[PDB]
Amino acid sequence: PVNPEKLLVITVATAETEGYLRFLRSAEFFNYTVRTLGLGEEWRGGDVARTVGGGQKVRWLKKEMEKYADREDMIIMFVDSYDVILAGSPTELLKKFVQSGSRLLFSAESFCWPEWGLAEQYPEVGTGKRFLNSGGFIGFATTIHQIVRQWKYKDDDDDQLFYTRLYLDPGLREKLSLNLDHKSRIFQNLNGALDEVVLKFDRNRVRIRNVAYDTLPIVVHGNGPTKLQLNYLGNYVPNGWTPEGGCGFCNQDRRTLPGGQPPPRVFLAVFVEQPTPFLPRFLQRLLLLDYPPDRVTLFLHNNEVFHEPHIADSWPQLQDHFSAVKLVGPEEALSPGEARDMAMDLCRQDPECEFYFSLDADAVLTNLQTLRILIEENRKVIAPMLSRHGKLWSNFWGALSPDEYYARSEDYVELVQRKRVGVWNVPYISQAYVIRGDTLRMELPQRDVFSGSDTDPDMAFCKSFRDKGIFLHLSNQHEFGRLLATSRYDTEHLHPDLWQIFDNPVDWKEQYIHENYSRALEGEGIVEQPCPDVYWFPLLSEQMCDELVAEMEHYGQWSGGRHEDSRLAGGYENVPTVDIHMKQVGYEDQWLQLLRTYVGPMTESLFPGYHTKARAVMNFVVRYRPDEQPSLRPHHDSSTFTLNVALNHKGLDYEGGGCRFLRYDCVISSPRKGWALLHPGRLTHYHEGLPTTWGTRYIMVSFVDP
Amino acid sequence: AYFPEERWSPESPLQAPRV
Amino acid sequence: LIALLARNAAHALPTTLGALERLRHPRERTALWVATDHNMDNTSTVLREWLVAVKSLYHSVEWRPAEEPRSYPDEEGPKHWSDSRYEHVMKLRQAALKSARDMWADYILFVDADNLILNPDTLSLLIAENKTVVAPMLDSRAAYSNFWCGMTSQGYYKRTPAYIPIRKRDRRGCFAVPMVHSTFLIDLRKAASRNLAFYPPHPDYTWSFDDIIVFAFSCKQAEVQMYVCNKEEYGFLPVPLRAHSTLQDEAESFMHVQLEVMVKHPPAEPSRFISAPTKTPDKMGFDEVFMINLRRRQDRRERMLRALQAQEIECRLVEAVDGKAMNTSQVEALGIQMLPGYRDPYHGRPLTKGELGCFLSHYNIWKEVVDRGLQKSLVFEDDLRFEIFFKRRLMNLMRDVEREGLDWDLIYVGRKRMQVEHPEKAVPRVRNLVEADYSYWTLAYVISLQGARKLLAAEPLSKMLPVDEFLPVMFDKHPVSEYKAHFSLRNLHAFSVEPLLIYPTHYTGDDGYVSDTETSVVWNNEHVKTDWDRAKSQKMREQQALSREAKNSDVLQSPLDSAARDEL
Ligand SMILES: O=c1ccn([C@@H]2O[C@H](COP(=O)(O)OP(=O)(O)O[C@H]3O[C@H](CO)[C@H](O)[C@H](O)[C@H]3O)[C@@H](O)[C@H]2O)c(=O)[nH]1
Ligand SMILES: *[C@@H]1O[C@H](CO)[C@@H](O[C@@H]2O[C@H](CO)[C@@H](O)[C@H](O)[C@H]2NC(C)=O)[C@H](O)[C@H]1NC(C)=O
Ligand SMILES: O=c1ccn([C@@H]2O[C@H](COP(=O)(O)OP(=O)(O)O)[C@@H](O)[C@H]2O)c(=O)[nH]1
Ligand SMILES: O=c1ccn([C@@H]2O[C@H](COP(=O)(O)OP(=O)(O)O)[C@@H](O)[C@H]2O)c(=O)[nH]1
Ligand SMILES: *[C@@H]1O[C@H](CO)[C@@H](O)[C@H](O)[C@H]1NC(C)=O
Ligand SMILES: *[C@@H]1O[C@H](CO)[C@@H](O)[C@H](O)[C@H]1NC(C)=O
Ligand SMILES: O=C(O)CCC(=O)C(=O)O
Ligand SMILES: [Fe+2]
Ligand SMILES: [Mn+2]
Ligand SMILES: [Mn+2]
Ligand SMILES: [Mn+2]
Repeated sequence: PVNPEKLLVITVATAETEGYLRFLRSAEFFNYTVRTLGLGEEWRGGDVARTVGGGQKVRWLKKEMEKYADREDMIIMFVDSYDVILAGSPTELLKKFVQSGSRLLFSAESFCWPEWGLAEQYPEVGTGKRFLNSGGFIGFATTIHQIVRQWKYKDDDDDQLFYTRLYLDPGLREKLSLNLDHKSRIFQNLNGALDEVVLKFDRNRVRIRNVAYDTLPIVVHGNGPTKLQLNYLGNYVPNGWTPEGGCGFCNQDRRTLPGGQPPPRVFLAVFVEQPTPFLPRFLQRLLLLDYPPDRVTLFLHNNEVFHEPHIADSWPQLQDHFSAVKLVGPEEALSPGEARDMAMDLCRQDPECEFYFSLDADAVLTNLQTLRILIEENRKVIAPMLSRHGKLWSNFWGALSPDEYYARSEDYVELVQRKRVGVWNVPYISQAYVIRGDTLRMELPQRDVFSGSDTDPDMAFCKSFRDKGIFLHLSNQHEFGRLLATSRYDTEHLHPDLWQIFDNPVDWKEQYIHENYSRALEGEGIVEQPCPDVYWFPLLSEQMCDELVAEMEHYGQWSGGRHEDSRLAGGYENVPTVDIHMKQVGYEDQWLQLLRTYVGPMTESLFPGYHTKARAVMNFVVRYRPDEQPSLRPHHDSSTFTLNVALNHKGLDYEGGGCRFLRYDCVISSPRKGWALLHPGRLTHYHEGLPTTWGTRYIMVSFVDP
Repeated sequence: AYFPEERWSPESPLQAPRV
Repeated sequence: LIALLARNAAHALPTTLGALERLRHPRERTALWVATDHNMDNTSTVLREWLVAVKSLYHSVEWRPAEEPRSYPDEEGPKHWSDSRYEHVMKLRQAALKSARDMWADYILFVDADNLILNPDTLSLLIAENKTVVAPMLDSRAAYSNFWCGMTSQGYYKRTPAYIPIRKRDRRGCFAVPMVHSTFLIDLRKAASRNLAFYPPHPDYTWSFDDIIVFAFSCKQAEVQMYVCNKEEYGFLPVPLRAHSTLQDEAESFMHVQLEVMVKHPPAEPSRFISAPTKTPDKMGFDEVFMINLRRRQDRRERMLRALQAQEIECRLVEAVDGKAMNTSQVEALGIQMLPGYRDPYHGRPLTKGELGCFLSHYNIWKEVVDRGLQKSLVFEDDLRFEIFFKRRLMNLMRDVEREGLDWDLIYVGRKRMQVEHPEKAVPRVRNLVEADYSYWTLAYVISLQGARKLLAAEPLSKMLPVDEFLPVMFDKHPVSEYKAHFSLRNLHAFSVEPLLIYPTHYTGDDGYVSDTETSVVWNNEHVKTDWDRAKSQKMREQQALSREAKNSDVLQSPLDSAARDEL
């Protein structure tokens, strides 16, 4: 029952990185009394763990211990600060230490880092770890003073070999009662024991467990080249994420953008280096972001000769909108890495650079408040979570393979499907991030971050950002949008976006399908029945109608007119019209897909008890002109029902009429542009189209279910 | 792949008795 | 409710059904769901007979026979797990679970054909744990058991460092695991047990189509955890074979499970309602089979007679030459004289009496085989543990060596190799045989006529020593050259089997170790009784001491000696 007020955790941290703050939060969670040493001085050692180092910490500890050389009623714990998180309570630590009995416990690892020749001098150990590691130890004040008073070397001298040499002396070890934590009972090292640690969830806290010896450690030290595993462990242990408490430090430290002064300036950066679908929609959405236009500068980098007309058309709106706008064209022969480096150099060299919001053109930002939230989070680097539609692709990696490429992690699927919500720590983010300005200025003053290597620019950026010790956060609290699939893209078309019904269904639906279709499907009016058993609902918008008409007119070969046929197996038409069947233009499969997806469910709801597969054979577009051919004679159709969609406006471009039903004396006067006509066409509907006198009119027909 | 888990599955409540 | 799924299980049904009939649970609070199909042998007849005999006691019995057809179309053999077989197993188990829910019975115990539930209190001890899914840990002849400890990426075995401590019972209590199969127990009164489904995979299922991984995914998505715990011993189960073996291999596997039961427990008695198809022993194609046993020792001979009968082997039994009781009057009648300049190689004691009696019995057996002129014979002891496919492997090896032809005399079958070093030469154009070396433990050996004649001509009457140190002298492999110099001819060509076939039942410093020899009086005098050596045993085992670069991988292996599935 040792008093928990006699513990004193003392660490060393020259600066205040994110690792030191994480350790501080973990310690203050369980009520410990930490004292940091050397907060402000310069690191007079060398490389942190490349070859040697760490001789300044012993000197600092020796200088500090002079004030505790006489106290016996205190227990002193020494731990590295940048790569350690605590997972236990002070009372449990005290109980385990008292159970150990020794006056000094070190942390036992399985490797002999500095010197290899001393391997055989260590006392033998059956199962547990054998060697000694200086990353953490606990003992009484007098014994620690006796150990540390003998340090007299150069400031760059190594540290571990001194402790090892001191411990290997039998007489000294027996005199001062040294010992090691053989079975990982308090200190756990994540180097050589990565397959013995499992997360053990609980009601409101998370703890690690050692399966090999059935012990629960108190401190976790990710020494060696296993800092990424410790970063992964830090999302949960000890109060990061809990099964009933959501996230931990994932909603605080929020600016909330007060002051009345205009919000912090942001240097927008948009990069286009591939032929991407739906680019003009992205450009027109750029103006709709919720941020004042007198603060957001812009840097648009276009790297394709194919995308010049779109940006050239949309340029005046951007030039008027934002405060300052700069374009880099394709004629500069600029590699993508050089362009990204130039953008970061531009903002970094500008003292007004307060943030930096890079944004790839292959990123649809459904949420219009993403920028405000990401500025408000106040982290060094934070990225939203965008995921492909109906897949597990995303813009982050759960874990890293030894080849430094993608390697699947354990909870990637949980994060992708938003079963867990918070601000996670990941080794790789891409396609959208918000880097702070001062981080670019006084923490990464180097210029070449993307280029200068054979590797891809994104992996190079993430590697150079991880090597400096900066965390890459990733927030998936809200819905931030989706990614577009640009793997394949046929550009040899007048309007290539029309063929995108198989790759990006959602964006295709938003752009081409009529905006009132969903309401009509759900049944709040709109759909009309002007005559018995004929329906009138909207299907296509103006963009699809115009684009289809222009694409068909580009074909030119308006066949049709002769009673005999060559496109038909029978070889004889009952009634000829000038038409362009979709098989000739290659749009047949996409049209069948549209019929299967959108027309089907509505015609099922309209006529209850009817099940459709939307299998059609004949579908075409006809042109009615007073010169070439007049309207049609009364007839029937060889189908269950027919779909009659118009493709232009009445009066503006033609002066004619629609359909006339003989069995009901029903006449349709003014068909709309994107609206579709539905009616059975086999038995009880003897229809006949009206003639046109002025201009030309377009109609799309499809004899579905023959 | 790293850090295998031991999730919190608390014993489920019993069902109402049959009648 | 107890659910059984039987197919080609006629060999195993009596013993396991007798074991399951004696569960300490009231017979009026139990129901049956036997369901058999797709079988070759007459499992249906025996299952029907047992049902008809036992239908009265139990609450309600079900019966779903589907005799035709007798094989799946797109399968290579009875052990080929085609996708149709998987589908059928899914549907059958899901039907059993569904019929266990619409009947208002809590708990359901999924037992299969080959699992031998030995402890009568297994059901009560599993009920008294208050978990949804819990499965007892069943023993086996290898590291195989009925629980996993990790899934790699798509539902495949992975050895977690917490397996051997659990399986070898270095820890106890109930431990959460990601897989339990074979025998388990599902609670049907907890609310979370309403989402478990065997056949229909979850919509998010993307892994392979094995039948036991789909239930793990269903348990994981339904937020339940599967336990497995081994506070005491429960039963045994045989290791699965390859996907190209026959039914005879499976029968031999279950018979070896039956033998491995007896070595520390009373024999697994069969049921009463159905009987066992008693077998007719064969002579291995040998001439004789001798087994030297003491009349005073009666427990040892019964288990060995049962082992020989269960393996369909006769036994031309021979008694012994009681020696703890033989005095000098009859010791010196035959010229028995202790070897000049001999001692215990490990202690220094001159000689004991158990070795004298054992050597006398072996000498008499040798004399008999010489007199009657048997080409070959097999000699045994009282403490044996046969390996899997013992009979068939021995037949094949002996047929091979006889067909090839060479100067074999003393093919060893059980021995101990203390000479741990670089491996020994392998005889060409033969399989599973290696050249002999230094070895104690003459548990069993195949004597020949020529070898026996040479050994008798050596005339070992005036040289007394233990047989395990005798035999290495006569083929020029003993370390010390003084004893060899005391002898004249070493024309013996001994051999051995690299995949050893017979091991002793009890090692030194273990439970139940009683040795007729070693702990006795000296060959002379009557007041020096050496005790059983506790610290200076020196005969523990040559298995852990061989866990090094022993190699011996250049040998040619028979098509047998290959088994196991995802677990080892
Ligand atoms: O048509 C049928 C009817 C019943 N059974 C029964 O299914 C069980 C399978 O046991 P085996 O001894 O044939 O095989 P395994 O040891 O390979 O079984 C283990 O692995 C299998 C493949 O993974 C299954 O999952 C099975 O549940 C698991 O115990 C036996 O009771 C058998 O009678 C069938 O196989 N097929
Ligand atoms: C087996 O476990 C269940 C847990 O589901 C126990 O149910 C608890 O019963 C007590 C009795 O009053 C209730 O107070 C708890 O609320 C129940 N648990 C839950 C989660 O609701 C059940 O008692 C256990 N069986 C035994 C014999 O103790
Ligand atoms: O730029 C600095 C300044 C100080 N330290 C200190 O040096 C110690 C050793 O660093 P690390 O724990 O990263 O070392 P490893 O355990 O990998 O040798 C850390 O605890 C810090 O206190 C450092 O690593 N880098
Ligand atoms: O008076 C006798 C007669 C025979 N045996 C032999 O001893 C063997 C059994 O002894 P055990 O195998 O227990 O001794 P171990 O070799 O195991 O130490 C039997 O085969 C007997 O033939 C004996 O020791 N004393
Ligand atoms: C320890 O934690 C509790 C919980 O907040 C706190 O109220 C208590 O005062 C703490 N003890 C110390 C020494 O601060
Ligand atoms: C969709 O319907 C609404 C009805 O409120 C109408 O105002 C709007 O113009 C329609 N959209 C069209 C015709 O494109
Ligand atoms: O022009 C129309 O609306 C009628 C034409 C028609 O349905 C047909 O031509 O089959
Ligand atoms: Fe028509
Ligand atoms: Mn460290
Ligand atoms: Mn089995
Ligand atoms: Mn014995």
